[PDB]
Amino acid sequence: ITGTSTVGVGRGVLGDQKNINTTYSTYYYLQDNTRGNGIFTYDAKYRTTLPGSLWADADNQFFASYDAPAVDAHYYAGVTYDYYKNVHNRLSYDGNNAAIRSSVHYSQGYNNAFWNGSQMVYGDGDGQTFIPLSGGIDVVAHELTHAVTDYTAGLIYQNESGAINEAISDIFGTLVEFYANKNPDWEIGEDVYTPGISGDSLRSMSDPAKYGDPDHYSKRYTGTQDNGGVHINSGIINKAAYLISQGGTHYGVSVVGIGRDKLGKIFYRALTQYLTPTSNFSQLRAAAVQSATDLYGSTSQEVASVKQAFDAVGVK
Ligand SMILES: CC[C@H](C)[C@H](N)C(=O)N[C@@H](CCCC[NH3+])C(=O)O
Ligand SMILES: [Ca+2]
Ligand SMILES: [Ca+2]
Ligand SMILES: [Ca+2]
Ligand SMILES: [Zn+2]
Repeated sequence: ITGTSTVGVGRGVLGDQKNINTTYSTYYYLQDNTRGNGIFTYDAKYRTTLPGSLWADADNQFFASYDAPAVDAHYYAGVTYDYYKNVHNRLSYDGNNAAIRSSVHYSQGYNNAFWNGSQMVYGDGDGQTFIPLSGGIDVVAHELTHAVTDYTAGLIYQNESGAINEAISDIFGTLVEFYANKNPDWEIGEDVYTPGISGDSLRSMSDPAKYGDPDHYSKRYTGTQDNGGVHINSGIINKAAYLISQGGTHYGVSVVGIGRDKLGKIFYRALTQYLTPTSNFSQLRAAAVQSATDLYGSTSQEVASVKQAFDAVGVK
């Protein structure tokens, strides 16, 4: 909508107060004009018609329970835009400041979130498995990173390329969580998963097997469930990424960690310069080796650690 840029205040899903960029024209809308061609947040009103209505508020105060998922979807999309711009010199998901659109209150009791090819979509959860899923910065950044991947490598959402697609969303969703720096971790979705259970998450990058996901190529899923295991086999790549950043010894293979910034540069380069729609795990290793060689040199520690990490998870 056409109007003047404003600053509202509200509370997110976990009860934290934050300022949000709005636009005033009769109502205050969740329209952030400060980032690219805008960040726009919509109310799906418990239905599945998308996007729904651009979020309108009478007084620019967003403290209602019903407001919270919108506050977080809007705010965390801004954090994720800032990460890509500040850390990787990428302007929105398409690299040309595309508008970032999110809908909250999707369906009833919907225990998931997704990128639909055009926008982000967040369920409210059923209050047992999940609370509103935009409450997790790693969840928001994971979904927006699907848009980045779709515009760049274009990894097909099935089998190994799909598992890479999912791992890249977990890797950057985690790196965005560290960028914002509010008790960040290497776990996925801990802030919105199982409110009645302390300390768990949907997936773990540090130990995928904690939640039954494979942490070695020899344990890869080869059936048809989950588009050939895209959320399962991601654990093999998430473990490799965790080892490149943090180091460790896994199945007797030692990896020297090179830290999160270098992990992010190597994988952002692989995603944007080397991976293709059909890349498999072996081709990801080659892409990450070539990216680290470009950035640091063929005989660098960073290249050595990339090879060490893929060797540790059984990817040749
Ligand atoms: C990043 C977390 C987000 C929920 C994402 N869409 C996801 O990983 N979803 C998978 C896990 C199950 C979600 C709850 N039913 C999925 O299999 O869709
Ligand atoms: Ca209000
Ligand atoms: Ca996390
Ligand atoms: Ca929990
Ligand atoms: Zn995903």
